[PDB]
Amino acid sequence: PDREKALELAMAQIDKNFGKGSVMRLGEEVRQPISVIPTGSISLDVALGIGGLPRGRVIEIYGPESSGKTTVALHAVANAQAAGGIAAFIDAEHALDPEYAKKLGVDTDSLLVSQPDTGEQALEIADMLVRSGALDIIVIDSVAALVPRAEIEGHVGLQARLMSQALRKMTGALNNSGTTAIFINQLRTGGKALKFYASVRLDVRRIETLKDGTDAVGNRTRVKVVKNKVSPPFKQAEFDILYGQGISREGSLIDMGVEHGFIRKSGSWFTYEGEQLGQGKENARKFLLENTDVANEIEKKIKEKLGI
Ligand SMILES: Nc1ncnc2c1ncn2[C@H]1C[C@H](O)[C@@H](COP(=O)(O)OP(=O)(O)OP(=O)(O)O)O1
Repeated sequence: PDREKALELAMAQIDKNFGKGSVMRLGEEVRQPISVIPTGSISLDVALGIGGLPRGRVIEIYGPESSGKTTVALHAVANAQAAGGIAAFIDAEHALDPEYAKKLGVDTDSLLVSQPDTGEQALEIADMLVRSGALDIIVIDSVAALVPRAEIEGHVGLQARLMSQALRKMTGALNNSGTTAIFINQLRTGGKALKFYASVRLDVRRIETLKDGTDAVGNRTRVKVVKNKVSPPFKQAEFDILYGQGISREGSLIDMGVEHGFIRKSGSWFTYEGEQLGQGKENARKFLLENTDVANEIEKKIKEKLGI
């Protein structure tokens, strides 16, 4: 009996008994499902190992206030609509700002918003909305907002039960309807289930503010995919979020362009194929915000260096 020859046997046996990736080898680069929703963050896309948030799965995005979570989600919503999709936003926080949303790429006019009254209602109308197999993506702002019917009237019970049940009924559905479900989870609750239901769990934290000059613009966010059942987990990804513009695609190409030698630094003087872009990230960002085919080439070049 041979070791490696006997590991892959059982290993492939466990998958056939529980799932596609119930046992992964962190090293694996394996990729054969595609159908992903770009998050608008290149580093994060590769970080997920499949280019984007899978489709037909529940996804958790947790983190503290002002971390970027909602932005990633809104970003997901855009790329989703852009390629002819329908997005439903079950709001229970009442924090959404259409101005900022549209400025990210979302089609607000055609965005379905619902402001459930009870937490049970939200999960009902959210499931109901999914079962119609028409939605591409659906985001539920605030797991913590989904408060049980009571407590809004006369320790005494549980909410994590409300979540459980809802997920159990809903998991099946969105799975064979190809509708991705983003659950915003702002905190540092009843998610004692979503942790096992989710096939992908994102951990967003605001690494540090972006100097820029006098005052600041946006922040630098770090996302650690602690759970990923489609690809190998524990991957990380950083990216900039300008305040008022959202995630910076441009800023992605650099942080990413240098980690792969496509762009070079001649002493805080970024350059590509001979010609230079500027002196200092913020400056080389602008350079790319003007010439787009130059970026379209670098962007094109990195999607070729890795899974596509
Ligand atoms: N209304 C807005 N106007 C301008 N900039 C905004 C606005 N809302 C958010 N931003 C920018 C700056 C914020 O630091 C950044 C992150 O936004 P947000 O999507 O609010 O992150 P988040 O999901 O961690 O926060 P929250 O837990 O409140 O949902 O987006």
